[PDB]
Amino acid sequence: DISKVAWAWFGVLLAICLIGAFGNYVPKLFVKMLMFLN
Amino acid sequence: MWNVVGQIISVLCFFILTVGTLFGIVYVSHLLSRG
Amino acid sequence: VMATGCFVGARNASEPRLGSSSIAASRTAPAYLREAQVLYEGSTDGLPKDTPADEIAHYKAMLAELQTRNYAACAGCHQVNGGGNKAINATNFQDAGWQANNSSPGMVTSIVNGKGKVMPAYKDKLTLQQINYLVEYIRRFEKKR
Amino acid sequence: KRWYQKLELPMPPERIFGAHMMLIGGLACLIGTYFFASMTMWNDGYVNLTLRPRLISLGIYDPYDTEQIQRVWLPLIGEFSTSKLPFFGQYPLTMTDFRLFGWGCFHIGLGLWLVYAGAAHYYGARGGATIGEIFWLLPYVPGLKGLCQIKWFTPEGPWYKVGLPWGSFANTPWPILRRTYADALSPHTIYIGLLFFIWGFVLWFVLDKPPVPLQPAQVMTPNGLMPLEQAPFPYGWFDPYLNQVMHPMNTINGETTMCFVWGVLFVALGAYWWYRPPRSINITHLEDTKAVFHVHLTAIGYVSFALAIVGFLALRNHPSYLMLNDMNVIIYGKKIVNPGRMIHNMITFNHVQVGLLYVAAGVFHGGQYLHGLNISGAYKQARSKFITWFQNPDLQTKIVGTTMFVSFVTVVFGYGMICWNTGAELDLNFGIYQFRSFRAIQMDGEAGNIGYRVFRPKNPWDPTAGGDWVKNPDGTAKLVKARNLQVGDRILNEELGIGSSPTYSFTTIEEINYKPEWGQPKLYAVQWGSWTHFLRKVNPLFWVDKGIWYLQNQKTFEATRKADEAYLAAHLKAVSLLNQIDDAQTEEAKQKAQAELDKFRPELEKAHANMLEWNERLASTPAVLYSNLRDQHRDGEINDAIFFWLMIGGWLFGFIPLLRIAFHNYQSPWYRDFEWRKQSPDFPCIGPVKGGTCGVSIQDQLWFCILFSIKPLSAIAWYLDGGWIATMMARGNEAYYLTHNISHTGGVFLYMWNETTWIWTDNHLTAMLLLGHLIWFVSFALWFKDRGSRAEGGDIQSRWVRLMGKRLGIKTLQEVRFPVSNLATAKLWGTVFFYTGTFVLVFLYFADGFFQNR
Amino acid sequence: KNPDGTAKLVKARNLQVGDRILNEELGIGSSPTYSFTTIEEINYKPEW
Amino acid sequence: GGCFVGSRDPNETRYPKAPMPLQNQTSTLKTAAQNTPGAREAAALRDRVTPLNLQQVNEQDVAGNDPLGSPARVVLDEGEMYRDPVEIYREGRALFQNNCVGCHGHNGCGNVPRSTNFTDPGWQENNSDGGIYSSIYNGKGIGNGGGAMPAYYNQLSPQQIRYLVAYLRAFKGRQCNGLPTLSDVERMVAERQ
Amino acid sequence: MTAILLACLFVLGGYAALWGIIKFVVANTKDIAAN
Amino acid sequence: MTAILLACLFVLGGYAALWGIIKFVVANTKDIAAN
Ligand code: 2GO
Ligand code: CLA
Ligand SMILES: CC(C)CCCCCCCCCCCC(=O)OC[C@H](OC[C@H](C[N+](C)(C)C)C(=O)O)OC(=O)CCCCCCCCCCCC(C)C
Ligand SMILES: CNCCOP(=O)(O)O[C@H](COC(=O)CCCCCCCCCCCC(C)C)OC(=O)CCCCCCCCCCCC(C)C
Ligand SMILES: CNCCOP(=O)(O)O[C@H](COC(=O)CCCCCCCCCCCC(C)C)OC(=O)CCCCCCCCCCCC(C)C
Ligand SMILES: CNCCOP(=O)(O)O[C@H](COC(=O)CCCCCCCCCCCC(C)C)OC(=O)CCCCCCCCCCCC(C)C
Ligand SMILES: CC(C)CCCCCCCCCCCC(=O)OC[C@@H](OC(=O)CCCCCCCCCCCC(C)C)OP(=O)(O)OCCN
Ligand code: HEC
Ligand code: HEC
Ligand SMILES: [Ca+2]
Repeated sequence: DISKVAWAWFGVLLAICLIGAFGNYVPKLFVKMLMFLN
Repeated sequence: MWNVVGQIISVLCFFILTVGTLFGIVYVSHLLSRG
Repeated sequence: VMATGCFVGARNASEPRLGSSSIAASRTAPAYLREAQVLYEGSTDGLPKDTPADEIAHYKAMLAELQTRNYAACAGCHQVNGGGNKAINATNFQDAGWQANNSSPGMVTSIVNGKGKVMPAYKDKLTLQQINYLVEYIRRFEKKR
Repeated sequence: KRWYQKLELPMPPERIFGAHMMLIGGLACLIGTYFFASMTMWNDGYVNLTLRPRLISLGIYDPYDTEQIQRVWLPLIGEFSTSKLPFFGQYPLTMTDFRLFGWGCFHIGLGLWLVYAGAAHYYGARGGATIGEIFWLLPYVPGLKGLCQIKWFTPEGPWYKVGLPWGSFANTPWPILRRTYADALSPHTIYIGLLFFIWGFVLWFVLDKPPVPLQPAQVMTPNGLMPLEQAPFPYGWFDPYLNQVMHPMNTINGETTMCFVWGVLFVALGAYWWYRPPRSINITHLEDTKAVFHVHLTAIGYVSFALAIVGFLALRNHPSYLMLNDMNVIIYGKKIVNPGRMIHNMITFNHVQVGLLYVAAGVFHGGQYLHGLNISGAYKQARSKFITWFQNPDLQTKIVGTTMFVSFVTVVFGYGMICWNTGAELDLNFGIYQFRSFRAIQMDGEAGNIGYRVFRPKNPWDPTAGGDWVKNPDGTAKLVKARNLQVGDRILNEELGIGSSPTYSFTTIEEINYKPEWGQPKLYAVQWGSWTHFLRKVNPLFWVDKGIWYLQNQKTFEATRKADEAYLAAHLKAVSLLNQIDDAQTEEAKQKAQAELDKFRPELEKAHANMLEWNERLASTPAVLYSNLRDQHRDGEINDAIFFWLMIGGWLFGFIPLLRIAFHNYQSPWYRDFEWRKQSPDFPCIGPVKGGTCGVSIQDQLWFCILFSIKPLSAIAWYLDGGWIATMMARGNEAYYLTHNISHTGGVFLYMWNETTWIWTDNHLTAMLLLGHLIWFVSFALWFKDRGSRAEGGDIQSRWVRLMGKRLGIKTLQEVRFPVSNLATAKLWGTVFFYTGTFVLVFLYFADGFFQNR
Repeated sequence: KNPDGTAKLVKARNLQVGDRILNEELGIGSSPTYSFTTIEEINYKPEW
Repeated sequence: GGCFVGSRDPNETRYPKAPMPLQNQTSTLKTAAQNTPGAREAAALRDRVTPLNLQQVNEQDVAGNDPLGSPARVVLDEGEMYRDPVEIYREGRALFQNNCVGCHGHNGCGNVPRSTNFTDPGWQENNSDGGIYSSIYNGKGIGNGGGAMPAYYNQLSPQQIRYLVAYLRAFKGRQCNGLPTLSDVERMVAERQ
Repeated sequence: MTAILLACLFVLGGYAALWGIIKFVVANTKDIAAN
Repeated sequence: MTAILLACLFVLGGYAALWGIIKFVVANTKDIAAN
C-alpha cells in the first residue's frame, strides 16, 4: 500500500547502492576508470 | 583536501543508506501490522 | 534460497603452464609439492625422472627469472634434506619439537617477513601462494622423538 | 512488597538526626579499621591501596621509613607478652605503623562515642528504650533476661543515662535553637565552616603542613635537611617524576590554606542566612522531608559526579599516585603495571557510580512525592513555581520529545561513526563498497631507498583510463624507490606483506610526504582508504585544548614549524641528487653526481637533527586538557571526539526515563488518552489490554534509567582505562597508532579480549570473573515475561514434593509450597542482579593494572 | 638436613609420601594463598 | 572481600626505587641508600627484587618508534644480555607473568591452541635470540596487529624484549610446574646463555 | 585548574545548550498542540 | 559399527530408564493424589 514518498526514498537508496557497486566492480573487472581501483 | 571530501561523501551515503533502511523497516512493520 | 553457489571468487594460484590447470595444481598435493621442491632446491634436478619435458622447462624458466631478482634458494642454508645448519643457526626442519611448536599459518609469516638477522624476507620474491606450498613441503621433513 | 518499605518519610527531626549521627560514628569505626589494615606487615590489597596515596600526601605514610621502634610513648615498645599493644607486638613496627595505629585508635574512639550520642538523640526521642530493644538479639541468651530490661536514654535519669530531658528539639527551651529547616540552614553551614577550620588546624599543627604563604624554608627529608623547593614530593615541593617544582596550590600546603578560605566563606554565608533566612513561597513546601529528600539526594549525586571530574584531572599526574609505581606493589602474588593510575581510576569511577545512583534515586523519590500529591488531589493546588512550571502536559511532551530527538541524532552520529571506522579497519567488501584500511610507508631516510613494483595509471581523471606497470626502457618491471612514489600508484598488498585484506589486491598512494600533525617526525606515503582521521576535529574540545595550548607555547611551535619546513626542502633536494645518481648512465656522470650528494649529506644531517630536536621540545610542553602519562600535551584523537559525542547522546539516553518519572508518574499521554491513571508508584502492569502494558510505573522507569545508563558508564570505564572507543576492532600495534604516537589497549570488543589476557594471570580476579557472570544471567530469569510459567511450574514441584513426603513419611515435606517471586519483586531483584553482575566484571577491567604507554 | 646443618637436597627419586616442597622452589606463583606442595603418591604411572 | 589479605613476605621490600626518567631513552636532546638504621639492607634488598622496567614505557621509546629497535637493527650483545642472572630473573619474570601467561600458561608450556611451549628443547635449539626478537616484534601469523601470536612493536621497548628473550631461555627442559626460578636462570647462564 | 574549569564548563554548557534548544522549540510551536 | 550401536543404545536406554522410574513412582504412589 506504499506511498510515492516511500517509493522515491527506495529509488534513492537503490541509486547509492548501485553507484557503490559500479565503483567497486568496474575498475577491477575491466581495468578502466582507474580512480576507484583498489 | 580531496581525500577528505571523498570520504565525507562515502560517510554521507552510508548514513543515508543505514538510517534510510531502518525507517523503511518501520514503515514495513507498520504496513504489515496495520494500515 | 540464498547461496546460489556462493560468490567467493576465483582462486589465486601460481604461473600457468600450457595444458595443465594451475588452479587445479594448487590444491593437488603431488603438483604443489613438485613446485615447492623446485623453489626449495633452486633446481629441477631432484625432480622425478618421470617429469615431462614441458614441466622440466617451465621450472627452469621460473628459476631463471627468480635468479635475476637475487632469490636465494632454501636448500643450502637448510640443506637438501632439513635440519639446517648449527653454525648459521639455520633451522632443522627434521625436528619434531620445532614442528610441534609451529602452526602452518604461523610459519607463513616468518617466511614472508623473514626471521631475525639471517633468514631473509620472501614477500617481494615470491607470491603468497608459493609460500603456502613451501610450508607444506617443510612439513614433510619431520622425523620422530 | 513492603519489607524494604519499613522506614518511609516524613520522619521527625530527632530520628533523622540521631540516625545520621549513629551512622557517622559507624563510618568513623570502619575507617579506623582501614587505618589498622594499612600497617606495613600486611599485603597490599584494594582497601589499603586506595588509601595510600592520600596518607603519603598527608605525611602519615612514609615510604622511606625503615627503622624499627622499641620505646616511643612509654617504656614497653619492641614486642611483649599479650602483644603490649595487642596483636601488633608480633611484627617489626616502624614509625609509620605507629602513626597508623594511633589514627586508627582515634577513629574508633571518636566513632564509638558518636554512636552512643546519636543513640541518645534517637532513642531519647521516644522517652528511652530498653537494652533488649536496642540490641534485640540479647534476650535469646539465657540467664540474662533481667539484664536486658533496664531502660537507657531516659528523659529523667542520672547523667550517664539521659537521652533528651525535654523530649524533643521543639520542646527544649534553648532559644538558640532554630525552629524550621530553612532557619536551620543557617547554623548547619556555620557548622560546616567550623569543620573546615578544624581540618586546617589539624593539617597545620598536628600534621605539620602549614598554609601557603607560610610554608617553611626548610624541611627534613630522608637525605637530610633540604630547602623546600628542592626537597622531593612527600617532604617538599620538588616533583621527582616530572622534574619540576610544584605550583604552591598543587601541594598539600595549598589544601591547608583552602581549609581557611572555604571555612571563612561558609561561616559568612551562614551568618547571612542567620539574618535573612530563605523565605520564598516557592520554598515553603520543602519543610516536608519527603519533598526535600528529593532535592538533597539529587544534589548529592551531582556533587559525586563533580568529585569524579575534579579528582580525575587534579590527580591524574600527581606525585602521590605515581609514588605507588615506585613501591613494589604486589596483589594476590602478582606485581601490578602502573598501580598509580589503577587506584586513581578506581576512586574516580567509584564516584561516577555513586553520582548516577543518587541522581536516579533522588528523582525517583521526587516522583513519589508528586504521585502522592496527585493521589490526594493536591497537585492541582500546589503553589511553588518549581512544581507549576511543569504542570502543562503539552509542554511535557515537547520537553521529552525534543530530548529524544537530540539523543537520537548524537547517538546515530557516534555509533554510526564507530561502525564506519570498524568497517574501514577491517577492509570489508560489501559488494557496493570496499572498505579500505590506513597504511603508511616511510619516504625519507634509509627507508626511502627500498623499491617496489608500481602499477601506475595513465590519467586518473579520465575514464577509459588504463595503467601500466612501471618499466625500464628495455621492458622489464622497474623497482620504484619509496622516496619516488606519487599519488595514484598501486602497490600489491602481498609485496607489502599484508594478508588480512583478501578482497582487493593493491594499496593506493593517496598522499605523499605526509607528516603527522602530532606524531612521529617522519615522512610517509599513505593510503587513507576509508579511515576518517579528520573526525578528531569534530570535537569542540580538540580546538579549545589546542588553542590554549598553542597560545602558551607559541614560540617553540613556530620554531618547530620552521624546522619541519627546512627539513622537507632538504629531503626533497636529497631525493633529486639520489635520482641523478641512479639515472646516471655514465660512470663519469655517476661519479660526479655521487660527489655532489656527498657534499650535500652534511646539512641534510643537520636539517634532520634540527627537526628531531625541535619536535622533541614541542612534545614536552605542559598539558591543558588532553594529556600523556607524563603531563605533556597530546593532540586530541578520534577517541576523544567520539567520547565527546557519546557523553552528550548517551547521558540523554540514560536520563530520559528520569524526565518520564518527573512528568508522567500519574498520567502520560498514552494513559490520558484511554483515561487511565497510575494508582501506585510500583505496579508492574495492568495486563494484556491494548497490546500489553508492562513497565509504565515510576519504579520501573527507575530500573530502565539504570540499565540504559550502564551504557555511558561503560564508555567512561573503557576510556579511563585506556581502551579505544572510536572503533570495535582496533589493535594497539598497528601503523595508524604507531605513526601517530597513540597508545591504547583495545577497540570496543578487542579491548574485552586484550584486557582479559591480563585478568587471566590472577586466580582471585578469575574467580570474581566467573561469579560475576553467574549473577548477571540469572537476572534474565527475573526480567523476561515469564512469571506465570514459573508459578505454574513451581506449583507442579510443590505438589510432587508433598507426594514424596506422604509416601515416605516425612512430615516436614508434606506441606511444602515453593515461593515464586511476583512481578514487582522480580523486576527489582532482576535489576539488582543485572547491575551487580556487570559492575563486578568492570572492577576487573580496572584491577588488572593500567597498560597504556606512558 | 645434612649432619653439617645445611639443607639436604632430596633427589626426586627419593621423594616420599608426606613430603612438602616449597611452592617457590618449584616456581609456582599462581597459588599465593598456601605455601607447599604435598607429595601424595610416588612412582605413579598414569593408567593411560 | 577486603582487609584480610595476608602478611607481606619480608623478602618483598617496599623500599622505593628511583622514579622512571621523564626523558625518552631515544632522546637526541640530551641522550638516553643512607645509613639510617635499616636503609642499607632495604636498598640492597630492593636491588634484587623490585623490578625497574615493568611499566609500559614512553610512547617514543617503544621498539617500532625506536631507531634501533627494528629486528634488522637491534643490538643483541650476548655479554650485556646474559651478564646478570639476578637481573634477568627480576625483570623477565615480572614481564612474563604479566604479559605472556594468559596465552602460554602459568607453566609456560602452552595455553592457547598451538601456542609456543618454551620448555621444549627442539624449539629452543632451532631459534636464535634474534629470531625470538623478530617474533615478538612482528607477531606470528596473518592478522591485524600480528596473528594469533600478537605483535608487540607499539607496546614493548627493545630493552624490555631483550629481558624477555633471555628469560625465555631459562624455560629449557624444565617440568610443567610454574615459571623459571632464580636458580633456573642461573644454571642457564652458567651453561652459556 | 584550566582542565578542571574546561570540563566543568563543558558539562554545564551541555545542560544549558539543551534548555536553549528546548526553549526554541516551545516558542516556535506555540499554538500547535501535539495531539 | 560398534560405536554407532553403543551410542544409539545409550540414547534409547536413557528414554527406557526414565520410563521405568516414572513408572515406579506411578505404581507405588497409587493411593495418594499428587496435590
Ligand atoms: C572477553 C573475555 C571474557 C569472556 C569469556 C566473556 C564472555 C561473555 C559471554 C559469553 C557466553 O561468551 C557473555 C554472555 C558475557 C556476558 C557478560 N559480560 Zn563477559 N566475558 C569476558 C570478560 C568480561 C568482562 C571483564 C566483563 C564482561 C562483562 C559482561 C556483561 C555485559 C553487561 C552488559 O549488558 O553490558 C552492556 C555494555 C557493554 C556491552 C559495554 C559497552 C562498551 C562501550 C565502549 C560503550 C560505548 C560505545 C557503544 C557502541 C554505545 C554507544 C551509545 C550509547 C552510549 C548510548 C555480562 C555478564 C563486563 C561488561 O562489559 O560490563 C559492562 C565486564 O566487565 N565480561 N560475556
Ligand atoms: C542458573 C541457571 C538457572 C537454573 C539452575 C534455573 C532453574 C530452573 N528454572 Mg529458571 N531460568 C533461567 C535460569 C536458570 N533456571 C534463565 C536464564 C531464564 C530465562 C530464560 C530462566 C527462566 C525460567 C522459566 C520460565 C522457568 C524456569 C524454570 C526453572 C526450573 C525448572 C524445573 C526443573 O526442571 O528442575 C530441575 C532443576 C534443575 C535442572 C536445576 C538444578 C539447579 C542448579 C544448577 C543448582 C543451581 C545453582 C545456583 C545458581 C547457585 C546459587 C546457590 C548458592 C546457595 C550456591 C528450574 C528450577 C521453570 C520453573 O518451573 O519454575 C519454577 C520455568 O518455568 N526458568
Ligand atoms: C539462609 C540459609 C543460611 C539457611 C536458613 C536455615 C536453614 C538452612 C538449611 C536448609 C533448611 C531447609 C528446610 C526446608 C523445609 O523443611 O521446608 C519446609 C517449609 O515449610 C513447610 C512447613 C510449614 N508449613 C507449610 C506447615 C506452615 C515446615 O516445614 O515448616 O518450607 C517451604 O515451604 C519452603 C521450601 C523449603 C525447601 C525444602 C525442599 C527440600 C527438597 C526436597 C526434594 C526431594 C524430596 C523427595 C526429599
Ligand atoms: C586513558 N586516559 C583518557 C583520559 O585522558 P585525558 O587525561 O587525556 O583527558 C580528559 C578526559 O578524562 C576525563 O576527564 C574523564 C574523566 C571521567 C570521569 C568523568 C566522566 C563524567 C562525564 C560527564 C557526566 C555527566 C553527568 C553529570 C550527567 O578528557 C576530557 O576532555 C574529558 C572532559 C569531559 C567533558 C565532556 C563534555 C560533554 C557534556 C555532557 C552533557 C550531559 C547532559 C546534558 C545530560
Ligand atoms: C524453586 N522455587 C521457585 C524459584 O523461584 P524464582 O522462580 O522465584 O527465581 C530465582 C529468584 O531469586 C530472587 O528472587 C532473589 C531472592 C533471594 C535474594 C537473593 C540474595 C542473594 C543470595 C546469595 C547470598 C549467599 C552467599 C554470599 C553465601 O532465581 C532463578 O531464577 C535462578 C534459579 C534458582 C534455582 C532454584 C533452586 C531449585 C529448587 C527446585 C527443586 C525442584 C525439584 C527437586 C522437584
Ligand atoms: C507469595 N506470593 C505473594 C508475593 O510473593 P513475593 O514476591 O513477595 O515473595 C517472595 C519473597 O521475597 C524474596 O524475594 C525474599 C528475599 C529477600 C531477602 C533475601 C533473604 C535471603 C537471601 C539473601 C540473603 C542471604 C545471605 C545474606 C545469608 O518470593 C520470591 O522472591 C521467591 C523466589 C526465591 C526462592 C529462591 C530461588 C533461588 C534462590 C537464590 C539463588 C539465586 C542465585 C544464583 C543468585
Ligand atoms: C579524590 C577526591 C575525592 C578528591 C578530590 C580532589 C580534590 C582536589 C581538588 C583540586 C585541587 C586543585 C588545585 C591544584 C591545582 O589546580 O593546581 C594549580 C593551578 O593553580 C591554580 O589555579 C590554583 C587555585 C586553586 C584553588 C581551587 C580550589 C578547588 C576546589 C575543589 C572543589 C571540589 C568539589 C566540591 C567537587 O594551575 P594551572 O591550571 O594554572 O596550570 C595548569 C597545570 N598544569
Ligand atoms: C641464508 C640462509 C637462509 C636462506 C636462503 C633461507 N633461510 Fe630460513 N632460516 C635461516 C636461519 C638462519 C634461520 C633461523 C632463524 C632464526 O633466527 O630464528 C631460518 C629460519 C626458517 C624457518 C623457521 C621459522 C620459524 O618461524 O620458526 C623457516 C620455516 C624457514 N627458515 C624457511 C625458509 C624457506 C622456505 C627459505 C627459502 C624460501 C628459506 N628459509 C631460506 C636461513 C635461511
Ligand atoms: C594472544 C595470545 C598470545 C599472547 C598474548 C602471547 N602469545 Fe606468544 N604465541 C602464541 C601463539 C598462538 C604462538 C604460536 C604461533 C604459531 O606458530 O602459530 C605463539 C608463539 C610465540 C613464540 C615463538 C615464535 C616463533 O616463531 O617461534 C614466542 C617467542 C612467543 N610466542 C612469545 C611471547 C611473549 C614473550 C609474549 C608476551 C609478550 C607472548 N608470547 C604473548 C600466542 C600469544
Ligand atoms: Ca586495565
